[PDB]
Amino acid sequence: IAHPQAFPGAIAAPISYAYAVKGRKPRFQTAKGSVRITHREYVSVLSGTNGEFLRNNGTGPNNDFSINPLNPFLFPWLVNIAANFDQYKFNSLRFEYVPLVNTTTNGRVALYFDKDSEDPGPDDRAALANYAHLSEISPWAITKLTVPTDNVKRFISDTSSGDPKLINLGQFGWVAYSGPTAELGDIFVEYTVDLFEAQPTSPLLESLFRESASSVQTRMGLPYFSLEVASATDLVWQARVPGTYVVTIIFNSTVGGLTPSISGGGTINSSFSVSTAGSSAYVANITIRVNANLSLSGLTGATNAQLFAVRAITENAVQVV
Amino acid sequence: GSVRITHREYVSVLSGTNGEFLRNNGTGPNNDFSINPLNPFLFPWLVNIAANFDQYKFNSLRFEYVPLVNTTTNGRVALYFDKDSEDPGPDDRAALANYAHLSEISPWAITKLTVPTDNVKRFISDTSSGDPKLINLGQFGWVAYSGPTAELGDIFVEYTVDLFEAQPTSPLLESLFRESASSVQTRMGLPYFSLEVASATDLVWQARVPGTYVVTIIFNSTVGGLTPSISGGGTINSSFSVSTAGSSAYVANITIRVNANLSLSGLTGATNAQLFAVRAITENAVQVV
Amino acid sequence: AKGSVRITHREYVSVLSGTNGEFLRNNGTGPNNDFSINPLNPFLFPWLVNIAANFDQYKFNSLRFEYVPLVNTTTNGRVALYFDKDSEDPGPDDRAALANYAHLSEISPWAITKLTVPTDNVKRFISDTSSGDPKLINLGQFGWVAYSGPTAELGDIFVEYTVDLFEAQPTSPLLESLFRESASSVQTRMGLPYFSLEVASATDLVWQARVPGTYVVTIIFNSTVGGLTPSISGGGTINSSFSVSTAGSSAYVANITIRVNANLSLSGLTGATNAQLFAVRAITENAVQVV
Amino acid sequence: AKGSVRITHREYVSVLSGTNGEFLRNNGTGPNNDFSINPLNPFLFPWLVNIAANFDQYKFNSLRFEYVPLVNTTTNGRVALYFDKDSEDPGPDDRAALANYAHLSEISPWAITKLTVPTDNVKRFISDTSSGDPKLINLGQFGWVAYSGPTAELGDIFVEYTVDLFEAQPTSPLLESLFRESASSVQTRMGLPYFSLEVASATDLVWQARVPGTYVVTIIFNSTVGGLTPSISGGGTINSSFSVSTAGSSAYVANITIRVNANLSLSGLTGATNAQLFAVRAITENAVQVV
Amino acid sequence: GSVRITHREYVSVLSGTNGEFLRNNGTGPNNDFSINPLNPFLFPWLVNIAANFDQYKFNSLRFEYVPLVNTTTNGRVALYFDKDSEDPGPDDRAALANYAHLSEISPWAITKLTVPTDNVKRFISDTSSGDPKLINLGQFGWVAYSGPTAELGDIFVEYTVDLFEAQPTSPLLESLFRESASSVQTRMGLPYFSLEVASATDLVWQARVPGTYVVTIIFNSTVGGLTPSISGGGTINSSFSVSTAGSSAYVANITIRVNANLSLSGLTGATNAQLFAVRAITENAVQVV
Amino acid sequence: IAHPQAFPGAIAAPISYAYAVKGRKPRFQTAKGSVRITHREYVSVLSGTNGEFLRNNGTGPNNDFSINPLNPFLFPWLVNIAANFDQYKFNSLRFEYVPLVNTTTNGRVALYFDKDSEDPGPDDRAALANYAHLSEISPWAITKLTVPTDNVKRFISDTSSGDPKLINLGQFGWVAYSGPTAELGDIFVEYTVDLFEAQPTSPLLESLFRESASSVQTRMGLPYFSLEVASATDLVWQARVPGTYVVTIIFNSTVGGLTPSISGGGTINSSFSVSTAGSSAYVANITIRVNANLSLSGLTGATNAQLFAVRAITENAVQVV
Ligand SMILES: [Ca+2]
Ligand SMILES: [Ca+2]
Ligand SMILES: [Ca+2]
Ligand SMILES: [Ca+2]
Ligand SMILES: [Ca+2]
Ligand SMILES: [Ca+2]
Ligand SMILES: [Zn+2]
Repeated sequence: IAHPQAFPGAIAAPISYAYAVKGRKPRFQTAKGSVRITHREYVSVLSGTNGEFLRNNGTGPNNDFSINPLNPFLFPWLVNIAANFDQYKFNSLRFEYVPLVNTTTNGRVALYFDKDSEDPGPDDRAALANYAHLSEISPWAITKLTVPTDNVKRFISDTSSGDPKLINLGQFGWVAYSGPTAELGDIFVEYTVDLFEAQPTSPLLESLFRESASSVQTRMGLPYFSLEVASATDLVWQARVPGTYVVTIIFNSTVGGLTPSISGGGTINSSFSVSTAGSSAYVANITIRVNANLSLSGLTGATNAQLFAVRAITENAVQVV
Repeated sequence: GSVRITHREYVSVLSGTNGEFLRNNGTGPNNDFSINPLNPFLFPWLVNIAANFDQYKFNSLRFEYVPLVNTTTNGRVALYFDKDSEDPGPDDRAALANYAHLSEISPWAITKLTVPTDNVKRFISDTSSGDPKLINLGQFGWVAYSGPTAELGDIFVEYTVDLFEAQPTSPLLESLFRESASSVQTRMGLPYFSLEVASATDLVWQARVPGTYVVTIIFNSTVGGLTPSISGGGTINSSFSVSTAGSSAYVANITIRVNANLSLSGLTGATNAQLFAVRAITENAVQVV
Repeated sequence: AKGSVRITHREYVSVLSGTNGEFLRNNGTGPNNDFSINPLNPFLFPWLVNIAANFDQYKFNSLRFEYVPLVNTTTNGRVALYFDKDSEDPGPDDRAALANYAHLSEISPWAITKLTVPTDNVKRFISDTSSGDPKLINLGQFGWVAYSGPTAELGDIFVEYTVDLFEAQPTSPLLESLFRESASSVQTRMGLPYFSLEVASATDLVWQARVPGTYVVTIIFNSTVGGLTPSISGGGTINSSFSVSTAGSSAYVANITIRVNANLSLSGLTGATNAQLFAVRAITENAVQVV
Repeated sequence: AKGSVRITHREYVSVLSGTNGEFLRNNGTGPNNDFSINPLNPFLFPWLVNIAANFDQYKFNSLRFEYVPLVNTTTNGRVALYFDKDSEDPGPDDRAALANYAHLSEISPWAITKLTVPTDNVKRFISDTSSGDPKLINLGQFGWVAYSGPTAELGDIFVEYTVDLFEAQPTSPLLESLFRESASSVQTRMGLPYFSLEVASATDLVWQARVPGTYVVTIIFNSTVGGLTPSISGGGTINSSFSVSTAGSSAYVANITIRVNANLSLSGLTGATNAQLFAVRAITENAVQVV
Repeated sequence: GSVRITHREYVSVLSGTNGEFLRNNGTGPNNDFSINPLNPFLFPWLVNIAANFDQYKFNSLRFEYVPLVNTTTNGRVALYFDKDSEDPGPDDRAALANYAHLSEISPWAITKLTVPTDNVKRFISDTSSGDPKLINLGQFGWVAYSGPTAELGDIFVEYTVDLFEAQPTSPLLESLFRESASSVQTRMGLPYFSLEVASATDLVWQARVPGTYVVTIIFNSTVGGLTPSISGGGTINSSFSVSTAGSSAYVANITIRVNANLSLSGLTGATNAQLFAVRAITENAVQVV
Repeated sequence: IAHPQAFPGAIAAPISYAYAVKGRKPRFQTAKGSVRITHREYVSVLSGTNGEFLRNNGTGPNNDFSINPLNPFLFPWLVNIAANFDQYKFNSLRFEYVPLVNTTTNGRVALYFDKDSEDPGPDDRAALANYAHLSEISPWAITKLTVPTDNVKRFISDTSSGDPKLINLGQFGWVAYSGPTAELGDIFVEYTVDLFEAQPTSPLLESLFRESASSVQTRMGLPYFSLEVASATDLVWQARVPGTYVVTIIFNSTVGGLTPSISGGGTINSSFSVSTAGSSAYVANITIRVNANLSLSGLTGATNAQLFAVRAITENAVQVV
């Protein structure tokens, strides 16, 4: 109470803001035709690096900042339920940013939304302003971006099922420019979805395959991992969704073996490999963070690689060698 | 909220050749003729505004034909519209008639084609991007048969659109690049020019969209040298070149009015080439030489 | 009316910056000409310009500039936004002048403030802010000052507005053609004033960037061999580059992401005379790919 | 509307058949592509197709599939009709999957049941069910299963509906052109998918019939003499036949009454490469009469 | 108070030349075509009345094209209007279409262009005087492309104006003078004629505004002598000359119908020249000789 | 809202105060006999230097901290109006200090007023306390000093028109001791004046003249500039009122030329000089700040100097050389 040597109308700067977030139970109810879920999930931490215009942290705006739900990155918990249904319609959708940082911090954090599910980046701070659905604040403050929800059922689907403009509501994205190099705030999402048409459960595994020589890569299932380097010397996959996985990787080298590592944040808990001839196989129980890499290095004449990833817990350990 | 534009602009010159059922001037029912505000072929003017938005909805849409040709001209021009953006197009003059939305007249007379507007927002997008059935209101086309072989008339589009949801401006230039050697070519921005031939000997680009441009062509040659020429309805107004071994650069202010090619042909041992094109005017003249 | 389109939007003006122990009006830019409210002015309205290039007349219904801090809470000093109805009057030189402006707003750099300029009821022409009498074509002048603070980027200035545009016309050029000579001094410019010409020697060519953003530049000139010396004497990033230089003829194309008010320099020139700049606005994936 | 025609009708889908001690979804056909509800799909809508070939868009107002037993009252087992909104999702593999479908109907083979699929309010395109994104063009997917029964024809499945069609266009081809090579592997198809190509060897040519009915087929290919070996490896009747075969060039035309999902086989081939099928639908009095 | 005139009068003949996108007959979008009552180019009749007033406001404004040419003529004529009095004009036929106010037809047919009148009084003034954006409603223009090379049609202006505030009559003659040597030339009054060449050898003036005039040309020669000739659509009806050393005088009653020049050509060693022009009729014939 | 681990009665220190100042339109109205103006103008920035007892910034308390109005330093805008009148009477008069600085700053800023228009300085912090009209605060705070207004018309006049005690209401002044070396706050003045007796407009130029040998210097007009050094080698004038001027300087040296510069904050925009014999003349278009110097150096045997200063804008540039 009571602030020194001040006239009213003054605005007084504190040194830091604490906002307190508590756990939130989900609400289900059936609107006669639809099941309706309200819940709050954790999107991602929002970081910036110094002297960079850092868009979506590292990453950049791709196809798993697409709203559909069914999207492990945006809706970790909801994915499981949504797999049991054929189509969805968002009622309310809000992204909320809770500062991680004190008010001497400085810089800008901004949240944006665009209806073009596969809208490219805002290229710089000036472009970033042109969005219709934008929130720009100091990193030490709190804010929230409300996404306009339309009134049309679209299919619940992984981003590898025809035109993303048909299945996804839009795209979420953030930017941090100026400012320090740090983790600036939490990004939560509050939502209310209606799910329609119960069906037999969609699979929640990932199947990412490349050839070599044809140069195309094909993905089915959820985008847990992404393929970043082709090569015949190296194979690197990148974690898009933090968590523990049991990944199975099979490929065609010409003899030699492989050298696995986790560049970035992550640990390998249980390796097993068998590599020879023109066939190699590596199955592992990894825990990994967003934008970390699982690299298979020291390869020699490697074409044709396929990855199978499923969510597990650390204790689903590989036991042979 | 939304903005609403009402305007009339230039589509293309409608030509026919003798003894030939000739659709879309010989291009065939391409991707060029899909109705979408980011498509500079039908909307050279609108595209500047559409670049700033995400969605569109047409409220009114007409195409118009105004004769360049005189009253003793034989023949037929027809304007049509199919709701299916990737409709094949008609083969004979009898199939041409089955369209719901058609206008046939003598080539020396005016006619309008009124296309049915629906009530669904679709995405403003480059026509070779999303599912054409999802993003385009449909395709527009024309046919000219029973002689002669001339540039028959001008075609205008007249519309009223609502544009929704502002976004950062989609690029209003073209960046078309090819190697040579990998046979792949990537286009960025509006499809003003296409790349037609890429040999070590010659380099030609076809102008799809009529108007005045500033172009920057840069390529990897060896010894190089080059010779600019506009094949057809075109004109170089201001020219600049610099050509040595390894790399050469051409900068020009040109005006194209039909599918005219511009050719860089004196080339010896060339590979990578890139085109930059942007809608300009004649007083944006190159002046260095 | 129904040749009348009406736009409501919020876009990016500029970054408000200060230098330590200086007044610094408009980031030190100076010539209060590219701060005239016409729109059309790609400095104030970088998003509206693509639309207004297609029209002859404009009327603002509401117009408001907004300052959002980039700087932290312990920062000292003061930023100020002002507006004069006379787009031709010179800026404020001292703080005493700044305070007499009828439409002024000042707050400490870590806080948010805004300025609402008053709109009248007259249609004016969308034109160059150099294409005739300022008082006939511009609603007025905008500007900012930052004093007694540190030397840094203090905040972003946005503009929010609702305009009516009238009378569709063929598009004004959305690119820049900037020509110079040598042998003369004449410096004719055509199109938007994205870049300006600081000096054209025979040793060096310097273009200063009046408008933040990503571009694709084509610069062409007459020297006597040499050339290759490109650099950004400000905050920017030559994201893609192509050069070719021989005798009395050389050419440079590049995909720079210039910003605030940076700089473009061609250093190793030797015996240069004629020169010309071609600027268009692009993203980065419009990247040059030949070398 | 008045480019809008509205049709109400009941036509023949297919015969529902089972094999003893098997699951047997869609008679064992497999590729859940020719069971997409577009209409246009000559499997589901063999009567509507002649109309819908003249239009660009469709909207279903009511749609219902009906099972009428062909089998007697002591027959054991169970038939099941299902519908998924996602025309692209794979079929049910086990009975457990079958049961989770929201729109499902199961009854013993000697009884009558029916399934009412729910119609929405959106216009979609009449197209190939291979001419682009399934979810954009198809209302959904239909399918059936017959388990724990005998191995026989259990019943007829009819579809009853009321559609609006919109936008008259020039007619989509009501015939089939199916080409193959040798020397290659490319197998381009054009028109309705009446027949499919199982194998093109050099010894044998086998076309499987996806659509029950009476046809007039023209098959043409390149061998090195031989040819004459026509047969129906299913339920059907070559009602009329004409053959001619010499060197690298032979040709077969015939008025088959193929059905359920029968087969067409050219056996005695020798050194065959290119081949092409031409299918049109006809009666039987369209009988070939030259030999 | 105010007066209100409704009238129709002659603007200019609209011509095209073959294989050429030809605007405003070749003059280019000049100062001539600014819409203002004191501008004898668009308002040869109104100008007599406007001379007596200070301000004007158009209530109605249309331009009209009536074909001089027959039905087998190919081509295009377009009438346009831009609100910006100093609009550059269109470069190609595609930019031409972007105007809000345009009319394109076959050259053998009638067409009208209705220009939007606003509600602001502006000053009646000579068009090269005040800021063109302040004093002119806008510019009118025309283009003719796709052949042939003829005088295609007549152009009329039809309007209704309110004129405000009477003033002493602005001069209804021209006084164009040049020296020679100083390169400066001063015009006074209506811009009927322009001075095109001023050498010691020859002296030509171009008639901008169609009609019949009486002209008085006087110049400083040395020994002099002179030869009158009208280059193009023109005619001398009545001629008088007196030419000695030091100074000579020409008085003529002429009729001009397009941009025709009249040439005084036999000159030897000439400098200062002045032209006096006034709208007359044929029976105002010169009779002394 | 809500402060951590606190009992009521606590006083909580923020880290900085933002006060927001907006533009203020002037109000005119006639009290039957007088015109009455209410407005807010910018006096000066208030700075202190470290380890100094800094009184009136550099300067020191002279005759242009005198209240009269008619005083360019105290009333930039009002001067123009006041020139059209013969006498004035202040109704309300308040000086307001708005902090420029955060609350870790420390030191003291003080505002004082004294009726003796030509009261000398407070000599030290102890003397500064003895004023009756004083406000002492921390530099990070806001405050205002209300000047007692009497009820007597006095003449509107520049400080060079007889006894300053007759024409000026009093003297304003400030002090900053202890504390850092920085610009601490803005000083605004809010006022309501009555102006009486319309007359033909008083001149608003400056005429400052010195001789040499007589040693006296005489000023007419406004105190924009002041003469600081006599000399025969140098002439330095000092800006008392920030702004752009067209200054004309004429003097008697013995041949030689002159070397102009602006020591302190300021730039010269357009010079012209002609210097010879026993006469020299320099006219310039300068922009200058408070307490900067316009020096004419490299002089040689210089007696007798006169300055003419008028306010201009930068574009009134001298065009000859
Ligand atoms: Ca977008
Ligand atoms: Ca079609
Ligand atoms: Ca002013
Ligand atoms: Ca499914
Ligand atoms: Ca214009
Ligand atoms: Ca005292
Ligand atoms: Zn508090």
